[PDB]
Amino acid sequence: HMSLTVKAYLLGKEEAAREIRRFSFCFSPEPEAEAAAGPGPCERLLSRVAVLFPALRPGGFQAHYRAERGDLVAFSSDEELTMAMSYVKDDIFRIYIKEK
Repeated sequence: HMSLTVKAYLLGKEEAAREIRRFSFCFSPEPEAEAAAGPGPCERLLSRVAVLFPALRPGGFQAHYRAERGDLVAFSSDEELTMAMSYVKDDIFRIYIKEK
């Protein structure tokens, strides 16, 4: 039932913030149980970022998240999401959006 706002940062050519948008997410593991054919959180988030950041391709982009070291790690799997949230202690998940 809990909620979690995910902040996305658009990066152009000079890695400069192009557009900023956020969306309310559910603390749940996945939206569906039958429809879900493997993924869940990743496919869900990547879905919003697309409709939220129409400036680039719909599915032609990779979301990079900062790690314990700070470096960027292009994630694209639910297993990677569950870990990304492990870093942030608050209810805000920040990520770096980049169009392929």
